[PDB]
Formats: sequence, C-alpha cells, structure tokens
Amino acid sequence: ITGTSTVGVGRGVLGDQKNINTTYSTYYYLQDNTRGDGIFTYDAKYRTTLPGSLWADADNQFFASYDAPAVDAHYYAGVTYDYYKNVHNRLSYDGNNAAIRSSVHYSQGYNNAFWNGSEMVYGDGDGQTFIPLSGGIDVVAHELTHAVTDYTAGLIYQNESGAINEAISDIFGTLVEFYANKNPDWEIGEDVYTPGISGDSLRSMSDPAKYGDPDHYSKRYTGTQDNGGVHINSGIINKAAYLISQGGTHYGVSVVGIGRDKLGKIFYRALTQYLTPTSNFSQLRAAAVQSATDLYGSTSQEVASVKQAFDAVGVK
Ligand SMILES: [Ca+2]
Ligand SMILES: [Ca+2]
Ligand SMILES: [Ca+2]
Ligand SMILES: [Ca+2]
Ligand SMILES: [Zn+2]
Ligand SMILES: [Zn+2]
Ligand SMILES: [Zn+2]
Repeated sequence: ITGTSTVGVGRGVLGDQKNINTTYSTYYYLQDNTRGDGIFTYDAKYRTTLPGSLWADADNQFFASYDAPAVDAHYYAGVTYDYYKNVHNRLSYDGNNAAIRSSVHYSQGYNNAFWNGSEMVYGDGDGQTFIPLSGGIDVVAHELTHAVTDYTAGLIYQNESGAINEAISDIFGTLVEFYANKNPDWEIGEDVYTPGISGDSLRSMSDPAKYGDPDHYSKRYTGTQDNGGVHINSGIINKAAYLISQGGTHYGVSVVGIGRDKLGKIFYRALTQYLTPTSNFSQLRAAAVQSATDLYGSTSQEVASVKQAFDAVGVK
C-alpha cells in the first residue's frame, strides 16, 4: 500500500491518547512512512495466520477499544525505533532500516507476545493475567530488542547465553521506557500484567528476588525449564545493569551509579561488538568492561562501577 502521509490519533491500551503516522488511501492505515523503511500494523482478527490485514480505519480516529492495541503496537514500535536511531544511531533492528511489522489480535486470550524473526506478533491477554501485550512499551521493546540481538551477537536462547539475551531485552526495553518518558520504572510488564493487581510485574530489575528471581550468581537456576532459566537468571544481569546505572549496596558490595545513558552505551556496545552466540556471564562481564574501557578509559569510574556491579552479583 501506497498513499498520503497523515497523522491520526487514538487512544492506547491504557486509555492514553496519542498520535500516529498513518497513510491514507480511501481508508486510513497503520502505516508510518516517517520511519525508515516504514512501520505497519496489521489486524490478525483472532486468527493465527500472519500478519492479517494492514490496519484500515475509516476516520483516522482510533478510539475504539478494538483499536487500542494496534495503536500501541504501532506507536511503541516507532518510539522504539527513534530510540535506537537517535541513541545508538541504529536504523531499525537490522540497522538497515528494515521495516517493522506488527500483528495484533492474534488468536484468542493469548498471553504472549513476540518477535517471530520476521515480525511482531501480539496476543491480547485473557484479561486476568494480561491485557493486550502491546500495551506495555517495555514489552514491545524487549521483544524488538531480540531482533536487534539477532542481528548482532546472535546469542542463543538457552542458559547463560539465553539469560543475557533476555537481560539485554529487559535492559533496552527499560531504556526505551525511560526513553518515552511515561511511567518508566525498573519493572517489566508492569503496565499489562495482572490487571487486577497493582504494584506487581513479571519481574524487577531493581529487586529480582521480589519475584523470586536470582540476584546473585550463587543463586543461578540450573534447571531445565524456561530454557535453562532464561527469564529467571536474567535477574542476575538485571541487578547488575541496574546497579551500574543507579548504584547501591548489594550483598555488601557498593556500586557507584553512572546513569541510564552510560549503561545504555556500555551495553549496546558490548553487545554489538563483543558478544558471541555463546557468551556466558563472565564473558558478559568481560565485554562490558572492555566496552566501558573503549568508551571511557581503563581507569574510568565507569569501568570501575562496571566491575563493582558484577563483583556484586558474583559474576567474575
Ligand atoms: Ca475510526
Ligand atoms: Ca513503567
Ligand atoms: Ca517497566
Ligand atoms: Ca498488575
Ligand atoms: Zn524475551
Ligand atoms: Zn520472554
Ligand atoms: Zn541488594
């Protein structure tokens, strides 16, 4: 589809009103041309085939409850893009301005969301555990991150490798949240998770243990589920990142906080320049300091805080 760049507006999954780049031809679509190679949001209509139809809206107004998720998907996908472009000078996830496509209304009561290697697919939640996942920016981002990852270090979803991989998504997903500058925090999925309950999330980067997650190497999961514990063991890298940014005393270890940005930088770079499909925790530590190094000197504070954090999570 070919047409006029327009700017619509609707309200997201959280009632939030916002605008969006559409494209107009007879009807209006969830097609943004401002964004590199463009961003497209599809209707999957509770089907499972993908992606469904390019989202068409009669009036450039998207307020219908059915709309919400498209909006979010669409919108967060661009916010995210801007983030990477702007902050890390990266164009789309492949860095080559590939286009971003999302499908919403996938299946019925589908508590999940993901990147399928080619696109973003969003369940809608069942309304108890979740709500349409695209509602959560950190989610959108976390998932999109995986692609980026895919396009870079090509880490593996199994064990340490997989734990860092997820860590990474949580990290950038979180940077993106701050990036948008609306209800940012160090929690994941706060905004779409368990609708009934307030104050909860999937996981906490600030206090993993709050959710039952590891916050120290020594407590690393070694089981089989969740692929060797990827969504679990991320807890470890998460505290570390968090610490780096924000500082603190973890298990007696004191970290001097250097800020979201720096963190952003460090990571983005270790990931693009130093991680191997198999990097493990230690390997992770090593990359980090090395990139800290490249960015700020062997003697930077940064490098130091980077060491503290890992010293502090029992990753050496
Ligand atoms: Ca409408
Ligand atoms: Ca938040
Ligand atoms: Ca969050
Ligand atoms: Ca909740
Ligand atoms: Zn993930
Ligand atoms: Zn996941
Ligand atoms: Zn602690």
